[PDB]
Amino acid sequence: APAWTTFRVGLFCGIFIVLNITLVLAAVFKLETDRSIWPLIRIYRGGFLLIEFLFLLGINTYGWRQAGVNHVLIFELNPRSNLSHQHLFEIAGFLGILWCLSLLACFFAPISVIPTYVYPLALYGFMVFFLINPTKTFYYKSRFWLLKLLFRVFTAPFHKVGFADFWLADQLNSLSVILMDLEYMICFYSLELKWDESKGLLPGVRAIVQCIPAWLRFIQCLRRYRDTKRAFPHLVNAGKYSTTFFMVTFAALYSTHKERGHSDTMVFFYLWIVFYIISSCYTLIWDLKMDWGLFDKNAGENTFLREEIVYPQKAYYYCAIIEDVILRFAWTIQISITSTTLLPHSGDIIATVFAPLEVFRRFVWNFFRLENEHLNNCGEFR
Amino acid sequence: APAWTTFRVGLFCGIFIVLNITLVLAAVFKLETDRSIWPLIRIYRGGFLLIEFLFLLGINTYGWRQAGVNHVLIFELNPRSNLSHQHLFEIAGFLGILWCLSLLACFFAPISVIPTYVYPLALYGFMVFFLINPTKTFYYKSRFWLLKLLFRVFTAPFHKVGFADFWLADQLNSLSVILMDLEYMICFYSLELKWDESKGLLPGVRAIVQCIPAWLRFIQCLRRYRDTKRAFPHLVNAGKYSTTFFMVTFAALYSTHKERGHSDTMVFFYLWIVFYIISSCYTLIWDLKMDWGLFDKNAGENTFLREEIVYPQKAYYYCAIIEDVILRFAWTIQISITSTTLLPHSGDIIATVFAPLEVFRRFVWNFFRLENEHLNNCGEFR
Ligand SMILES: CCCCCCCCCCCCCCCCCC(=O)OC[C@H](COP(=O)([O-])OCC[N+](C)(C)C)OC(=O)CCCCCCCCCCCCCCCCC
Ligand SMILES: CCCCCCCCCCCCCCCCCC(=O)OC[C@H](COP(=O)([O-])OCC[N+](C)(C)C)OC(=O)CCCCCCCCCCCCCCCCC
Ligand SMILES: CCCCCCCCCCCCCCCCCC(=O)OC[C@H](COP(=O)([O-])OCC[N+](C)(C)C)OC(=O)CCCCCCCCCCCCCCCCC
Ligand SMILES: CCCCCCCCCCCCCCCCCC(=O)OC[C@H](COP(=O)([O-])OCC[N+](C)(C)C)OC(=O)CCCCCCCCCCCCCCCCC
Repeated sequence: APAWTTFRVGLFCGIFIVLNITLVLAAVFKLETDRSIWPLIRIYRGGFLLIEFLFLLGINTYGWRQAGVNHVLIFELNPRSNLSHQHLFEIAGFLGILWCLSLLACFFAPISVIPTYVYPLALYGFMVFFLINPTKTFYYKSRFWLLKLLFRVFTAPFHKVGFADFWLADQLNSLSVILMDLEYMICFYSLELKWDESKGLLPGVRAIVQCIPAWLRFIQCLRRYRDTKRAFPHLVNAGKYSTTFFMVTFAALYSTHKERGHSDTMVFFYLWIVFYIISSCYTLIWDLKMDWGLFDKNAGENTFLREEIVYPQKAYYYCAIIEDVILRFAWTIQISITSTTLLPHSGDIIATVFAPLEVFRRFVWNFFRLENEHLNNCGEFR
Repeated sequence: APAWTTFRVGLFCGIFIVLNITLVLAAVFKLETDRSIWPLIRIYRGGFLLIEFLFLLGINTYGWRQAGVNHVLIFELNPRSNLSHQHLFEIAGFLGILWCLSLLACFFAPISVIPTYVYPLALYGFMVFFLINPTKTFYYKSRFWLLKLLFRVFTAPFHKVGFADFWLADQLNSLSVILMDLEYMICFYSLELKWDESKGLLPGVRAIVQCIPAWLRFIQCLRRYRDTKRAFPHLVNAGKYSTTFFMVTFAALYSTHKERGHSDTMVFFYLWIVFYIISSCYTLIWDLKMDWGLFDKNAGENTFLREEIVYPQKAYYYCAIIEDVILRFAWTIQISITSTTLLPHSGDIIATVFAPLEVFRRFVWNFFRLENEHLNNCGEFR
């Protein structure tokens, strides 16, 4: 990597560190001390999740490069113009600097007479303008590749599913909090704030939006089954993704019936609980048996792992396995809380804590999914 | 060159940038109108000048390496473990971070039980301990070399004068504001300081200290004349450095008069003006003709410059000549003002704005001095 790239990575990291310390101090001492904080870190939560995801994805790229996993060939990339982990760190640091500046501007109202609620819009809009910038200036190859991939993923059944499409769609499952926060931002900027006072910091559709990434992966799996006509690897995981639909709709029904105090609430509660188990198991086993390929028959000397191990220490696997089992359930509940009103008290704390943990779980999942895809042609993308 | 070195350089740069911005913002939006901040400025000015000197010296190292000026040969350094400009940037960034943290602690008092007069002491003690660290960590080779060179410089007439000794003595001649500020800090922390309050302040020997680097250079060139038995250029250089003694003693006599009313103020003022012109012209002509080697009639198309030039543009040399004239006169006036009390108003402002300018003048001087050392073997160090 170029020396200036490493310098910019370090510069962005240092600015981000100092701005995080300043942000913590300003929040502790001089935020409002009485008004509220929740509407602020629910708009900024999605941006923070995106920055964290980019940083962890740079870590993933470094791990794949060191371990010998050919993620360039798996993602169908040219081995001469791809992004290193340095560039991912650089993008994450720059976006984190913008996020910290926007949040500090929200904290420090007397900066100007400009309303506070325009600061989030200046951030996310910039994140759009950076992404869809057609001037061929900043990471134009990678940005155009990502835009094409997003178009293919969101128009899911009408395109052949390569590894990149499935990977991005399955990672949108971990980033669904971003979509929920976008919906919340639309609702807040349509019906909540006053648009004339500094009320950015205050003194049904949601359930359907929660299942959008699961819907994309479900229709992708249906398309894969249609193309390949293999019932086992392409319909079992379709049911795995549909368990998310069932859990979300049962949680929504429970919340709606409990809002009116109906007698059917219980007859739904247990149902949701059952699916809360099934989904949590259905996604978990696929993570450990199909995504990662562990618990193989020909384990050999390695215990509970496969015959071939790419990463230097097998211990990295075992904790990861535990981590997955710990966080998969933590993911599942994090959905039901976010898409419904299951916990009118708390809930925001639970989602705000579990969403970074879900991104971390996806980050850990990437290592071994790519390791499996490299060693054995799992997913059958050739 | 190592990637982590560049990362740390960038990290310290970013931290230093954000800390400077927060520092100026605090200075604008903190402090007390009644209480002055001049002792604080005069205490931290030396550290700021040292950090600026290290940054500009890293720039000098980069310029020498790019231009082919073999500074390792003339400095008599080890060609296998010499310091790079990245490491100088690293040291400058780390020391700047510490300097900014101590200045912020003086501004934003973090602990009410810790008085705001140990932070300057803590910063300078940390600098001293970093320099004289006996363990083989944190640039131990370079620090030991610098300590040995400083010992040789401050015991000048007893060691054979190599290039490094003379160069470091000239750097001290440009940095004598650091010695003046250290003397002022010693006097302040012994005579004028209310140790019973947590605030940093309340709402003859100096002239001798002013001539320490000039005396070191004078005895160095006298030693060189004694060793080589050549009147030119060593005795001429000795006279050049003694012009500083004459200027300082006449400024001191002028300041002693005009307050005790001895009616001999005008003659001392005239003598000080004469020796101000003499010292400025002497040093400027030595820089242009002897240090840099310019104005050589054995040149070609290079008007007013030498025959052979290693820096890419000839405009650099003309800009250097203009800035050298201006900053030589500025250095002379500020070295006269700092050593005395001839300006009841301003003076501190003029010294504070001229000391970094003298550091910058020495930074520009290093380029062409080492260009002439590398090309025509000036100084005759062989
Ligand atoms: C004392 C600090 C403790 C950790 C800091 C606390 C933060 C949390 C933990 C962070 C861990 C960071 C590890 C990254 C992986 C290291 C990669 C590496 O060593 O590469 C070698 C690279 C060089 O690799 P290379 O390209 O030479 O590859 C090696 C090739 N061989 C082996 C052939 C020689 O080193 C570097 O140049 C430095 C990499 C950058 C350091 C990572 C920090 C980036 C920060 C980004 C800004 C923040 C974004 C926002 C974050 C939001 C998060 C919520
Ligand atoms: C409406 C919102 C929908 C949801 C969007 C959620 C985020 C989607 C993007 C996240 C994934 C980004 C990286 C995935 C690709 C990783 C694969 C890989 O290793 O390759 C490196 C990838 C691709 O590079 P590459 O190395 O594959 O390129 C190889 C070269 N060619 C093209 C020739 C093959 O790197 C990138 O994608 C970097 C480009 C910038 C990425 C981030 C830019 C800012 C993102 C902001 C999102 C929009 C704003 C959101 C806020 C809400 C707005 C309403
Ligand atoms: C935004 C506008 C820019 C200016 C902002 C204000 C700063 C003032 C001007 C700064 C000029 C910086 C020039 C440095 C030389 C460039 C080196 C180079 O080209 O090599 C690339 C180097 C790598 O060099 P390299 O070894 O690859 O050499 C290049 C030659 N090749 C490629 C053939 C081998 O990349 C870097 O890591 C960048 C250098 C560091 C960045 C410089 C800033 C350091 C600041 C230190 C911290 C603070 C110190 C105190 C502040 C001073 C005041 C008190
Ligand atoms: C009593 C007053 C004293 C005033 C002293 C004023 C400062 C003196 C030091 C400034 C110059 C330092 C660098 C000059 C040499 C550069 C030459 C070169 O290019 O080679 C690289 C040189 C040599 O590196 P090298 O690795 O090539 O070493 C030579 C190789 N061997 C040893 C193997 C032969 O690098 C250095 O000298 C860098 C070492 C660290 C420099 C900074 C350390 C901190 C300084 C703190 C000073 C004290 C604080 C005072 C605070 C105020 C008062 C309280």
